[PDB]
Amino acid sequence: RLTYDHLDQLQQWTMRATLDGRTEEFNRIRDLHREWSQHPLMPVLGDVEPKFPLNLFKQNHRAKKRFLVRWHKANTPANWLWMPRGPTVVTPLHRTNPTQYPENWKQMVQ
Amino acid sequence: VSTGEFDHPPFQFRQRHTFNTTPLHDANRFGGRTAYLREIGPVNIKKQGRRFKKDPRTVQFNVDVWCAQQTLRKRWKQRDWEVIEIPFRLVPREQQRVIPELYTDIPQMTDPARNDFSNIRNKVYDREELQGVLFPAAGAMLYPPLQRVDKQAMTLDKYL
Amino acid sequence: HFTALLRENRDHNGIITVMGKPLSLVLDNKAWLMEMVLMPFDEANLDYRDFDAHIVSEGHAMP
Amino acid sequence: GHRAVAPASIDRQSVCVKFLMDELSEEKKLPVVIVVDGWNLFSHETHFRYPHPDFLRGLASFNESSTDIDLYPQELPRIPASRLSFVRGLNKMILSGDDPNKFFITCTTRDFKPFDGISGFPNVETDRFANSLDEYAPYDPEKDSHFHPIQIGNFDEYEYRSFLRFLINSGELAGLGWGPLWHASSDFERKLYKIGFLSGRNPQGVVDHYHQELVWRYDYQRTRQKQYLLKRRMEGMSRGA
Amino acid sequence: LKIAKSAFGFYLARRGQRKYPFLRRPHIKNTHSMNPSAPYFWSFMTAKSQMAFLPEENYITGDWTGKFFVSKRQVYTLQHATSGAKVRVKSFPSIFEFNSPSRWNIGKEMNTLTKPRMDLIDEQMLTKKQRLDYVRAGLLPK
Amino acid sequence: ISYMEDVGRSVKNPTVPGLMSTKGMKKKFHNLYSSTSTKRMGFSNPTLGIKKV
Amino acid sequence: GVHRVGYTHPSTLPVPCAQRWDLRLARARIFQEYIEEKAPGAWQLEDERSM
Amino acid sequence: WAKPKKRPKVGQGFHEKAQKWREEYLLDRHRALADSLRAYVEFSTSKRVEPWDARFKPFDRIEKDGVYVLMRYMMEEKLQLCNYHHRPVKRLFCNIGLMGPQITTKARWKPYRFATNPAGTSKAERMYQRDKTVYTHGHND
Amino acid sequence: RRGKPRPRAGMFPDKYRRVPMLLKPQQGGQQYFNHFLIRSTNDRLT
Amino acid sequence: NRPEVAMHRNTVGLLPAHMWETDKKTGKVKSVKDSVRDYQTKTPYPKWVQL
Amino acid sequence: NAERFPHEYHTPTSRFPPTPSETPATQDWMAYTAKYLDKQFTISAEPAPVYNVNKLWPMQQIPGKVDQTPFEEDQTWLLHSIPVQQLEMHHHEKDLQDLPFINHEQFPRSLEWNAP
Amino acid sequence: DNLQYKRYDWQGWYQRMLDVHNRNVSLRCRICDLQRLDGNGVQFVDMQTERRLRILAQHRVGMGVLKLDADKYEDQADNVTFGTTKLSELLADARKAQLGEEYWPSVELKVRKPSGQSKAHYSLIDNERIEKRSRELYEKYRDAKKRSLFVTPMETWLEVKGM
Amino acid sequence: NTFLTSSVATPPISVIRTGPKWWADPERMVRQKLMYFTLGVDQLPLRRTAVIQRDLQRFHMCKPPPRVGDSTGYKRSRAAQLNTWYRRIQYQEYHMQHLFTRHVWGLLRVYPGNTTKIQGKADDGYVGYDSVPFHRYNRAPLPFPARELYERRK
Amino acid sequence: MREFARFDPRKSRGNGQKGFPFRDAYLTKMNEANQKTPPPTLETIMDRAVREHHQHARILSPLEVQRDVGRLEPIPSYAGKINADRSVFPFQWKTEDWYEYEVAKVRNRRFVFENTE
Repeated sequence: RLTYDHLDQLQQWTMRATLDGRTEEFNRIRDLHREWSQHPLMPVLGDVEPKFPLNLFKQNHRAKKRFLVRWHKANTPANWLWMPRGPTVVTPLHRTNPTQYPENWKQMVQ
Repeated sequence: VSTGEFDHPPFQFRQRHTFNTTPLHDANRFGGRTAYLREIGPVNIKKQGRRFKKDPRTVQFNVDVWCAQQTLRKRWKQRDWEVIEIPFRLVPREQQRVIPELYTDIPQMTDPARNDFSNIRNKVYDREELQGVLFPAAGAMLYPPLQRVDKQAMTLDKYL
Repeated sequence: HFTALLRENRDHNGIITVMGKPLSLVLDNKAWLMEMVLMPFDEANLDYRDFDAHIVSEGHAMP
Repeated sequence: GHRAVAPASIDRQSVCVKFLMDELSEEKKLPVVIVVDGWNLFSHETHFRYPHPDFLRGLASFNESSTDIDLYPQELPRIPASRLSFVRGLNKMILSGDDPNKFFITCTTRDFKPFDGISGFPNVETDRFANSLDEYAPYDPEKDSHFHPIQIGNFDEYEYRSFLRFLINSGELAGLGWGPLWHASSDFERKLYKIGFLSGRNPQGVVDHYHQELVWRYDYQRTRQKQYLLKRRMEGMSRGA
Repeated sequence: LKIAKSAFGFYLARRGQRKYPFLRRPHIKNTHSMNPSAPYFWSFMTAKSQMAFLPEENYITGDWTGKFFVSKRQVYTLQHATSGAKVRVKSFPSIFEFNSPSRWNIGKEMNTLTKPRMDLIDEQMLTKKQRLDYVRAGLLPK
Repeated sequence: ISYMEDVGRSVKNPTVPGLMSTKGMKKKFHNLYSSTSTKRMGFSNPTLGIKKV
Repeated sequence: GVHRVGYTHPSTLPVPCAQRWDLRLARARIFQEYIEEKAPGAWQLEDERSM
Repeated sequence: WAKPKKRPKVGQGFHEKAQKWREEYLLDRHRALADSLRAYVEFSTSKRVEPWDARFKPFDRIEKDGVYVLMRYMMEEKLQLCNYHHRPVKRLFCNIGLMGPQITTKARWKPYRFATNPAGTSKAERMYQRDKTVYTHGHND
Repeated sequence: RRGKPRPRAGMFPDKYRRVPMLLKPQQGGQQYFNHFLIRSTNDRLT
Repeated sequence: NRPEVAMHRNTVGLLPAHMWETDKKTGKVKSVKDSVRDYQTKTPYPKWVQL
Repeated sequence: NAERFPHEYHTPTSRFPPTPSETPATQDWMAYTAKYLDKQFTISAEPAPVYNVNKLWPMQQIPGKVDQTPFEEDQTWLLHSIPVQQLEMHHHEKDLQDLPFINHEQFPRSLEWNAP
Repeated sequence: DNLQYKRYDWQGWYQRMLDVHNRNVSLRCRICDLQRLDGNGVQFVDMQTERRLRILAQHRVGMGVLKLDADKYEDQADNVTFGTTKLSELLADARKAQLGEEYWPSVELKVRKPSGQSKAHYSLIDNERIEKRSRELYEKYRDAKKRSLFVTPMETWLEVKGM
Repeated sequence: NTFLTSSVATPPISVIRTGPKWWADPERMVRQKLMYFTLGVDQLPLRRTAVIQRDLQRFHMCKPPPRVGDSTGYKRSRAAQLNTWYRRIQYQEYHMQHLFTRHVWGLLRVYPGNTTKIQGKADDGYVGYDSVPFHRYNRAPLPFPARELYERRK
Repeated sequence: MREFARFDPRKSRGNGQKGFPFRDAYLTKMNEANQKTPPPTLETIMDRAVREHHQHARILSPLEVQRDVGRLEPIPSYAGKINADRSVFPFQWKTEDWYEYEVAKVRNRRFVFENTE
């Protein structure tokens, strides 16, 4: 649960971080975002998440949920191959490393 | 128009900690006051419980008291003033009238003739302007008189 | 049950008000609620600032 | 003043604020601008309260001291901000004449929680106001302070426009906004008008509804524009063939 | 009712497990009347004020030939111990007797000193089926 | 269709098989729920219930 | 806070007038009214719901 | 609606068995009560762990600064007098007023059953290690 | 329901049966029609 | 004192330890001495009652 | 010894929240400062208007009695000894028409009906 | 009752029941007609007489009308009697405002706490004494600081009685 | 963080199925956006989600487009494809949120619910004051008082 | 609204709920924040002036616009006439006064003088 209270604390932390010239945690966060936000690829025809097969248990039975939970527990986000995360991937929408972000600007001048 | 919670959510199948769902008597409701209504743990219906704590009517009543408290509290932190009983003769002209008690007549306007239309009930007076009335004994004024700002004076806001 | 009183403001400052409170506070700054109230001024191809509305609650009142 | 091992920091700080404010009051030739935000907190009491006198008299047993401090909580008078050493310094500089060396350009915070005459219990998960003050007490810059009152309004349409343009467009340029999805949200004009209605041109409100713009359900524009562009393209393909 | 334990078993229906409005159930049976509390000892199942007078049943109201059991709401008094007289209470199966006096009783009701539901279970009042079921509950050995 | 994009396809079967085994479970049809026969009179037609094997 | 309630007799004032408590007592004579002395002043609560 | 079947007879010698069982059940209940009152008062007098949660503020702050300072020099005698039971601790903190409004709102306190543990408690298991032969309502050490 | 199978979805009365046709979906954007008409005519002349 | 308000104000001086018998090891109460026999009080009834 | 135990002896005239025993210098900051903190302070009490000041208002109260004012600080409410409703609840008038669910009515008068 | 309970044995107690249910008598008068010249020439009810009247009868007044509801007795006769008694009694008291100013009910003003401008002087109270003092306190502090690490206000100007 | 207790974890698809009620409840999406924005990081995935879902809600009272009989099952296969695509974008979002919130709590000195991971601080799920005395999934005993993840000063 | 136009406090005496003025208009009039109406803001006034001076076409209020393609309709006599003051409309009010109004109006249903000269 993210609370507005947490948001304001986040704000003061972020401000105080900006003013002390700390680029580190910003760069950690930026890396995380860059890695996990890459646009998920379109799945090929005939690839769908398995349902629970009918006529196994009665409709009211616990087996259903059990199957869902275990199937999802089986696919961790490390196992999602439909999202392209790695050093291999080109990321057209994002900046690559710390050099390219505005707080480095004095290196960008001629 | 408050967005807070006035109502004790109805008993049902046991609610457990989830996205979008918390336990019924969980600490976060009613500023923790649900502590008073809480029977902890896997309760044994046959041998154990405190009946009043599962009863809709009772629980809801307690909650209504709690809400009443909150509101009272906030209306009383709202006051910067006291009620002083000042004899009829000494008091400012707009009070020289008859002022029916609360919820007796239409809410009454202070001075419709002089262009103030406002509740006299909620009219508040400065302890500075009643100084001579409230502290006759003291001689020299115990509160120094109010400095007022000239509205005809050319100052920063006037672009001068 | 609500009842809208609607008048036209020649000064171009319009405002909408519910039970005597500014619409902003009543629907509580949630945008997706207030846009609904904006909509008829859009569909009529009108400017909202030319109109003053005050709305009255005739149903079950609630905080 | 501020460099010490704690606890020492606490008294060192006391001595130091005193002598600092004594330094500023003693200087007549050097222009000093003092900017305090939310002065209205300084002109009344702190939320602090005077310690119940029995913390000061020492005790033997709680059984019979004839004492309540452990039995029931009670309220003692608030400690006025004018009794805060720092504010004492500032006030001492306002009220004494013969210091036209200083200029207080200072402000008011209205930031407190809303109260309309009924108040439930705030839902802790969803609340905008948790970090707001509990005040609920009215304040006038004129009678409550010695400074000259200036009144600030909401943005008018000029200010409002320049501002919103900044947030949106400069936002996008920084990559903080719709970006590749730009066709999802409507165009600037529409947004300006709609955010205008939502916020009522108040700056805090404008910022906030700029963010909340993400979730707008009932805006139809890009839809009908798309539809039109499409139909015109296909008329072009029917004139070509 | 299934088994008639009294007169009323003929007249009354159970109606499943059925809910009654708060604190109103037709037949008051206080199973909780003896329910040990050290800290709450004086406030639990007793007079809401310590300043109240003892009930009607601590006094002889009229000319009595005499009684069999005193009512269960009669509070135990120091004289109940000292005098060494029969103190009888109507419980089930028959009657409970205060025989072995103690000062730890004083100032509580014998509603509180008499265990309503006993852990001793006679098998002579039970049907064979009932005995089976109590065995299910791990009450009766078998 | 909302939100169209030009992104490339993914590999066939990116998903790892679940922790519940569907294979070892036998599919039940006729006796699964309990039914009430609307048969008014006469012996229930043996071809439907009992006849093969 | 916790204070001692107080009463200024009309003879003591630098103008005489009827104190509100006095009137309260006049009223309590007229329509017979039980004054609840142990009534806590901290407990005034309008009933939110119905009022 | 079946005609209710009649209840079987009581039994023999059961009246004496029951009289006896209830009788000595009470004579046992006397030592139950005595022991539990000893345990309860003993709990009341003895010291407890600190009722506040050091994972939130104004408490997480170093024990050489902030609140703890306010506690060491001004409040100490009072806190030690009431043996850190959470009700008078919280109430004293209310009355000290130099924290003033925060005690309920910002600050955070250990749940009831944890705040009840004896001073010098190390592991959480101590909640379930308290004597179960005594009737104090979780108010015994 | 009780010891029997739940019906197929279409065996129930319409979920939105009480909501008038004009509402599902809403046709909104009526403001833009005229604009796009004049637009397309001007276009044609070009 | 009940747990609610004054509980920490209880004293060991309220305990009638002379009434029972204790286990030295457990610090627990094993048996109770007889109450009624040796009991001497000048006041079965309150002082102000003469029957 | 009865006043040694505050919560035990409650007559059924007694009322929560219990009012605290008084203190001499407490009523306002100037007096408090004068008597406890700094003792050379000139003003022993802040200016006291000769006319009567009603601190509980609208509530009238018996003069010379020590009393409490409604609590502003949430903590003061939550941490006080105020109990919660436990048994069945009673209204002096409404008890006659028993429960909300049993609504006893003697006569079928219009609920709006107005006594002339 | 013209219907059911009209004519038989139950007619009596029903009838009586209804009469005892209706025993309320409402007694009204405007406060405009109480202001009139009394037989001695004094104005019967004047401004202050009305102020005292209105505070005397609280909710028994509305819209400038005094209304007394007498339920006390089972029958309407006795309630007109009881009602007239309470009315003449209430007027008896409320008329006291014609005896002189000492009976004119005080006006209740809401008088604000001292304003900010006045609250500022709270820091300059006893200024000199406090400064000249603060130097000596600084001395005692500068000396206490040589022995120990932290110097409490309780080691300086604050007094905590030991026992 | 206020809600500290042991919790029951739902699988992502069921969380998403709540649609306009929770997952897409405008309010919640907004304060997530506020989080991202404050970190100086674009919200692309959130924005995809709001696009998808805004459309979902707009059309929720309508009937699905006519299905003509296919032996080939292309309409079925393709609409399914589209569907699991959308599911997958929203998995990306749901993941994203949980991630960034654990991290942002890591910076804010915040204690999570029971048995939650915070990447740099508590690798094994963090616990203090649970109903159960041992760590639930470690089967290791818990120290009193609650474990502290951060150095003292604030 | 008509009732509130001719409303007078001194007439309300000796009536029940009837004596009470129309709620909203009254609680609005009682509000002082409503007593100061905003002037027609700078962009608005400039824009109008530009369009009627420079470009020779006066801005019509939405009631003066002819919205029938087929018809020419008489302009409604209230068109650009009724002016704007927060004091009159839209209704806006303090809450405390609203509470007091309501409660008071319930209490007074029975205070009526039926028999009047």
